[PDB]
Amino acid sequence: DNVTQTFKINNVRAKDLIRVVELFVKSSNVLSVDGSNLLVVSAP
Amino acid sequence: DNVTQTFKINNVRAKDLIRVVELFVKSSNVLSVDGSNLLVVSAPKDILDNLPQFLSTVDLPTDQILIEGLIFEVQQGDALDFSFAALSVRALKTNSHSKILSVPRILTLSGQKGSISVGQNVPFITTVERQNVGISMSVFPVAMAGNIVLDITIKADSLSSSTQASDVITNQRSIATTVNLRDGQTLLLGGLTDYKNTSQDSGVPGLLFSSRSDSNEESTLYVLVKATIVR
Amino acid sequence: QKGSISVGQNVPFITTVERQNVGISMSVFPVAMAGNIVLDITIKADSLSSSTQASDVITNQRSIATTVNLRDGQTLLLGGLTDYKNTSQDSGVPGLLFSSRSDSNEESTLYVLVKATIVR
Ligand SMILES: C[C@H](CCC(=O)NCCC[N+](C)(C)CCCS(=O)(=O)[O-])[C@H]1CC[C@H]2[C@@H]3[C@H](O)C[C@@H]4C[C@H](O)CC[C@]4(C)[C@H]3C[C@H](O)[C@]12C
Ligand SMILES: C[C@H](CCC(=O)NCCC[N+](C)(C)CCCS(=O)(=O)[O-])[C@H]1CC[C@H]2[C@@H]3[C@H](O)C[C@@H]4C[C@H](O)CC[C@]4(C)[C@H]3C[C@H](O)[C@]12C
Repeated sequence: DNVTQTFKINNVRAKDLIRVVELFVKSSNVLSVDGSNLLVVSAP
Repeated sequence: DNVTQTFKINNVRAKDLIRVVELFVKSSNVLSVDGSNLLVVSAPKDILDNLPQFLSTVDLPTDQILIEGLIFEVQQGDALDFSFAALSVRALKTNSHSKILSVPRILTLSGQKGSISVGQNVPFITTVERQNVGISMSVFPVAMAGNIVLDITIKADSLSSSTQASDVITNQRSIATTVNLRDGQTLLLGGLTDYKNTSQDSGVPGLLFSSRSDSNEESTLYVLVKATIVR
Repeated sequence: QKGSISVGQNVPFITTVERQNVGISMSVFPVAMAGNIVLDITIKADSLSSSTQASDVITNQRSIATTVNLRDGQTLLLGGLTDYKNTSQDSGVPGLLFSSRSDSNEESTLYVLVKATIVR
């Protein structure tokens, strides 16, 4: 394997897009750094 | 195998970057020495070779936001009691005006909660439970790209002299919402305008009492909010 | 490390009683970085009221609690509240002729500033 990247969320709070992104990566793997609206995801 | 290195965190507290760094190393392995903002991580060397470039995408300079609430209540008002007992003639012409402008302010880092409360702490029977009664504004802003998403509660309360109930009656005024603000914009987070035009008139369709009341209350409350990214 | 300063009065409050500081206090938890300081801060400025309108003692409160980011010798407006009340009243006649008139023009402003300095 899993790489870990950070994604900048621009329009919505990154915290609301955790469950949605938990599905995309499903097969804690998604976290939100609330300060700088970022999603750290670990997945293939 | 595991090497153990220390990494200096420069822009954010090293304690907030523990869960994030726990993922990068996942396959207690990350600890924070809070004094000198350091992260001690234990993981294979390979993993620990790429940690420098992850901490340059997660350890960024956070922005500070200046929320500036604005509460504004104008209350006009009039009246005209007018008896004509038949020859006593009572009258009255009470006017009244009121302008209250309360401007609360609070600076907070993005992604942190901040609150300002100025008023009185009053005990309320429930056994007693104390509770702030005055102007308060709790904020939780998150800056994005600039825009700010802001969860906000503005309460403007006061105590009443009414003894019509078990305990103390409070005069309440509250908004709680989440909005989206630009970097230096004012929004109408809400409001309430009110208008009462009461009118009364007892007459005769030997004494001849013949009163007449009137009233024309008008009130308007606005709650505005201006957020500004400090950087 | 956490540090706090509290100067005021310790007042008992019915809840059974529970004591509680009522005065100026400032609790801090700073972390210096590279210089910058991230500071979790609560400043409370309270006093006792003479009002007996309630079960127990009413306190006059003033508090900020936030987290901010300060440089090595900067002052920030950690917050504040300005207030303005312009009340005006006027009973008249549209044989006695009572004809009162009140007015008022309260204006108030509170500022809370904070200056952190790394000693080394
Ligand atoms: C008398 C003030 C003037 C405010 C002003 O001129 N500008 C805004 C910023 C205020 N500041 C916090 C910077 C100043 C505080 C003084 S301080 O001591 O902080 O320096 C406010 C209070 C009520 C306001 C109106 C109502 O809402 C209705 C309406 C809503 C729209 O949305 C914008 C248009 C409109 C017509 C408003 C215009 C104006 O806005 C008014 C007259
Ligand atoms: C009268 C004092 C003067 C303070 C001063 O001159 N400098 C700051 C440091 C104070 N010290 C702790 C070092 C001295 C204490 C005395 S000691 O006994 O500790 O030595 C303070 C109290 C209210 C202050 C203003 C308001 O906030 C609004 C505004 C905010 C901005 O942000 C900066 C600009 C401005 C216009 C402010 C200027 C100034 O700031 C004022 C007049």
